[PDB]
Amino acid sequence: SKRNKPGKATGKGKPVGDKWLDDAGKDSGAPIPDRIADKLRDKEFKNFDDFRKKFWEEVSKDPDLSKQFKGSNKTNIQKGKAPFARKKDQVGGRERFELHHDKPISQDGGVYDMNNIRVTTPKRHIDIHRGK
Amino acid sequence: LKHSISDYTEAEFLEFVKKICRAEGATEEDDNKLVREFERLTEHPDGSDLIYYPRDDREDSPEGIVKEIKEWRAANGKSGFKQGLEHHHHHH
Ligand SMILES: [Ca+2]
Ligand SMILES: [Zn+2]
Repeated sequence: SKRNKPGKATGKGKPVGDKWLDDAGKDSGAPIPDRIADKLRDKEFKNFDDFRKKFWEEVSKDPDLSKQFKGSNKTNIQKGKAPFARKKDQVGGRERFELHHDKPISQDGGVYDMNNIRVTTPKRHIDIHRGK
Repeated sequence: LKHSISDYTEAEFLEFVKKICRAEGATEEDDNKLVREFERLTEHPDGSDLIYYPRDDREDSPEGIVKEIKEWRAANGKSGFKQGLEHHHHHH
């Protein structure tokens, strides 16, 4: 429900190198890269799904992130679809990387706060929320 | 065809892999449904990784995916594709 209201992206991402989504299956997941956050900051989004689609589009425009995906995943992100996670990191019915709110939305974590958003594998998003 | 990968000719199975690779589903779930069916049909242990995380030493393309599946099924004594009409001769 709070994910269904519009908002504006704020905040700072983090430095990211050549193994960005290696982080996505551990701890709180991988950060929004700081140069991506720079490009989205203070833009208006109609809902979180809007932000999610525009986020993956922005990733597609960043050659140093784009190069971390093989061809079919590059096609997905250019179309604003999330990339597929590795088979070992998927859950039945949940095959793609997921955006997670480190401080959860239910705990008044900011929905479009880019310091708060993480990219996680489906297994790890579930395991974060059951305390693993 | 629909029950088994052996009900598809190789051309028809390639058109299916092409479709997944285009990622043009109107929603992600439409394409996810194709991927789950791909895993069911191929029976290949790597599943979706064949599509999205391919081995570096064959081609990253729908044709490369179809070749790696063909070879693995042959190697493992599984039934292969339906015979197509490619071998048929037209008179002149
Ligand atoms: Ca998501
Ligand atoms: Zn979460």
